[PDB]
Order: sequence, then structure tokens, then C-alpha cells
Amino acid sequence: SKVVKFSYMWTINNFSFCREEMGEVIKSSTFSSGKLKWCLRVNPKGLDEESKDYLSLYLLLVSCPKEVRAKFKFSILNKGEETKAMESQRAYRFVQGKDWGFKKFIRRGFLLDEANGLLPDDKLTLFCEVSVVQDSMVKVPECRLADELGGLWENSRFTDCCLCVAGQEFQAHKAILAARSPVFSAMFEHKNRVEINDVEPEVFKEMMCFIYTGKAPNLDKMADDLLAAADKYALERLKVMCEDALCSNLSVENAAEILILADLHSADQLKTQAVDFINYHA
Amino acid sequence: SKVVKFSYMWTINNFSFCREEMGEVIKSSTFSSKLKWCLRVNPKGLDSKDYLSLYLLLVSCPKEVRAKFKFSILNAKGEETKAMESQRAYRFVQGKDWGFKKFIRRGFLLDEANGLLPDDKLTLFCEVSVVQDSQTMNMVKVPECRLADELGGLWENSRFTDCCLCVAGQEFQAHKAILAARSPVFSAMFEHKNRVEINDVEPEVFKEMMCFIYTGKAPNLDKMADDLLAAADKYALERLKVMCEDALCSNLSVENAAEILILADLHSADQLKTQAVDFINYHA
Amino acid sequence: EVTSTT
Amino acid sequence: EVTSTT
Repeated sequence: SKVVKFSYMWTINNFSFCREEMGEVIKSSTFSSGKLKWCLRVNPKGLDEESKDYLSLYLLLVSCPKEVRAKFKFSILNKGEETKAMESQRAYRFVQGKDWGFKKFIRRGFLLDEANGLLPDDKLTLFCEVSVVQDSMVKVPECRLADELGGLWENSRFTDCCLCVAGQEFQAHKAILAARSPVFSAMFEHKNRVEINDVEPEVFKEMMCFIYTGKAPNLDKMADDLLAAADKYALERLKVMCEDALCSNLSVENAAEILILADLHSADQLKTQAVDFINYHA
Repeated sequence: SKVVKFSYMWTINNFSFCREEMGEVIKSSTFSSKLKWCLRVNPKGLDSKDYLSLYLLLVSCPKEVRAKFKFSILNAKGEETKAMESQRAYRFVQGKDWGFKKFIRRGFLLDEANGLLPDDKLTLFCEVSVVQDSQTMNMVKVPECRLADELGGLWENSRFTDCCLCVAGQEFQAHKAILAARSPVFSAMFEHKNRVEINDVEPEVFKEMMCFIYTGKAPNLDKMADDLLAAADKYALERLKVMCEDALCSNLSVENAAEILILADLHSADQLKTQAVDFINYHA
Repeated sequence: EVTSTT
Repeated sequence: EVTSTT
């Protein structure tokens, strides 16, 4: 017998702000205790009609090596103590994609009432304690796929085509570009020199970097240009990563300018946040 | 926080017949959960004489341990009686012991009117618990990385392939770039002609090693950890070697540790070799 | 009372 | 009461 306990503290700012309607969920970020990734789930206004006036809180097992028994307890931190705790009588069985919790954890009326101090500064901070139970490991290195692939790009290795960015000549790989981008694909399928005249070389270097490693380390300093590049080459995740880089900078200074930028490259998430920002500041 | 709970059952035959006086000690076999424990008992006490003193002794360990313990006597029905427990975790170190000097009276016990010694056998039960200590939203939902999944498509549908790997007669379409950035062995080959024949790995296991090369994942690893290890080692796929060293290690059993050890010596599986040795000894 | 959606 | 022989 072995028992592994581990906490998690989730903070949701402006609990009254979130638009989530009865039936929508806000999934927190994953977390382990040092092979399984967990995370919490919260339905600001209930799981369904029976619980429209309550908050539904569930512990969810996100990833795992193809079953785990766990007990859990939820509570809201007021000084930092525990209030309104609910916990399983026993350990429940979880599996990749399974969740367990309380459909009717706490009434919205109660939680939103200030005399309960459950939302100091309108900040709901949830607290989950998990106790995994097992009956009675090698050091695995971290995936280095994205790194070794970026090597192909940095040091030009085994290239097979040429991308011309406003005069500039870059060596790259038809296959990788194709698998990683619909626009590049359509090109190499309908022939080794591609003319690119809609992206500045500095931004292009960054954009390729994304295509080969899934990362984009200078993103925060050319988010507007990288948002338009990501848009013109169907790189949806890059596009969304530029979208929040711009969303977090959003201010009464560049809000009208970010909105425009969002309406042209059709940045869904960013357009919402900007409209919602400009209004709550009108 | 991690708590490992284990226990040990100790039976002393013909208890009332032990030639032990005040101060003599009789240890038990050492038990385990990588550290070695063991119980100690002084039938007549340590000084005091009218009681039985019981201790939990950490016999062996690699240089500090926190542990709670519960002592009790088991009746004939296997139930628990006369239990005394440490109200917290005490620390042990090589040779240190903790317990109860005055566990149970020499006279409350022997009284058959309580039957704590069936057939004049004392059944001491110990339970040990070894305790050891071991973050706002964004408003913008950012998709999870798809790099591995898309590169995987290149392998699955053979798109924009540029070389051929003949695995024991069977031909597979691949990509020199990806194989070279991914393997020191393949890179070294394409260095010095679009056709490489593999003669040391079986087709099924091969498809699995390519699946890893392109995605950093090996879904069917469990079904072939030994062969995929052999393959991972020959093509210098370090992470996949260890991912297999890990799979094999978790399956170590009585009737197979001999086998898996040999595998480890042949494929230089440092970690797995250690875990297999340590396992054989734990069962000497 | 504990419940799930899965 | 818990104690040690040492």
C-alpha cells in the first residue's frame, strides 16, 4: 500500500466577469505531483438545469499510461483557510478522460454574497486535495522531437527547396512545411522555389521556427506581424498564441488599434476580448 | 507527500518458555516495504520487569527516515487486540529504534482467560507508515501543440517521401532529414543513396520505431518492449531506450528477472540493469 | 454526493 | 509513551 497526496490551487479573477452560461465549463491547467496529468473543471452556473444556480466542480484525469483510485476534497480559500469543503467518502476510479466531483458544490447566491468573503476582490480561489491510493521508475528524458527538428532549420541540413523572402534565400524542407501548413501544402502538390513577399524576414524566421519546433521565442515582440503571417499561412495555433500575447497587453491605449488588427486577420478570441475591453472602459 | 504503508507478522513459539531475563533481547527476521527493518522484544522488560517491551528497529538503510508505527497482538481469529501506536512520526537512522518500554503486562497476557497466546504462541503484529514530503487563467484558449501529430501524418500516409528503407524484404517510404536529425545512426548513413536495408529489426517492431522517430511516442511499446529496446539501442534512440528500460522494469517478476537482466547487459541498460539486480537480491 | 459526466 | 533503547 502507497498513498500519494498533492494539492492544487486555482485562481479565477473577476468571478462575475466570466461569460460562461449554465452548461459551459472553465477547465484549469493540468498538474501532477512530479506520468498522470490532472486538472479541475468548473461550471460557473451548473452542469445542467437541475444545477443552474450552483457551481459544478470536478477533478478530471487528463492523461495517463492506459486506472487510478483517488480520494478528493474541494474547498474555497477565504487569510487562506478552508471554507465550504466537500470530499469523497471513498476513493473513486479514474481513467484517461474520466472525472468525478460535485454537480451541486455551492450556490452562486451564497458565493457571490460579500458577507461570506469567498470572493475577496471578486477572486475565487479553489483548492483541491487529491489522495491517490495504490497497492504494493527509470528516469525518462524529456521529449526532444521539437529540438532536433529545429536543428534541421537552424543549421540548414538535408534541405530540398528554397523559400525566397523579399530577395532573401532560405533553405527548408518541403515535407515539414507541407505537414505543418495547409497553404504550403497546396503549393507543393499543385516547384522548389517559393516566392514569399507578404512577410518581413525577421517575422518569417520566427514563423518558420514555429513550423519546425512548435515554439516561437520572440513572439511577444512582433505579435502583430506574426498574427498576420500565421493568418496568411493557416497556422492556427501560432495565430492563437499571438492572439493572447496581444490580449494581455490590451489597454485604453492600443485597444482600438488591436480591435482593427483583429477584425482583418479575423482573430475570433482577440476580437471578443477587445470589444469586451473597450466597452468595460467606455 | 508520500506514505508507504507496510506491515509484519511475528510469531514467537512457546512464549512462556523463553529463557530471557530482564534485559535480554530477541530480535526477529528483518522485513521490508529499499531499507531493512526488524522488531525487538524483551520478554521481562529493560528495568521494568513487570512488562513486555517492544521496539521497531531500522536495521539497514543508505544513510534518515520518518515513520509512524502501531503494535498490537493478534488473537486466534486474526483480529486485533491490545494495540498501542506512536502518535506521530519518529525518525530512524541506521541502528535506531523507537517503541514502548511498557507495551503489555507479563501477567495480563499469560492469563489464558484472554487467550493472547494460542497454543502458547505469541502473535505480534506491526504496522509501519513511512512518511516523506514531496498555481490564474488567461481568457484566451490556446490549442495544444500538434507538432508530433502532424509529423506523424508524414509517416502514416507516406507524403513527400524521399528515401526507401528495406526492412527484411518489405519497403517503407521515409524522409532522410527527419531520420538524420532524429538518429545519429541514420544521419551517419545519409552522410556518406535513398535506399537503406534494415537487417536487424522485424517489420512490426520497425513500424514502431519509426512511429517514435516521427512523433516521440511509441503506443505499442508494452507489446514489444524487449525488441524495441534492442532496436532503440542499435539506432541510438536514447529516450526510446529508457522508455523501454522503464516498461521492462515495471514488469519485473519472480520468473523473469533472470531474462530481463541478460537483456540489460547486452543492450547497456544502466537503469534497468540496476533495477533487475536489486530485484534478484530482494528475493535471494 | 459524488457524480461524474463521463 | 514512545522511547528508544538508545
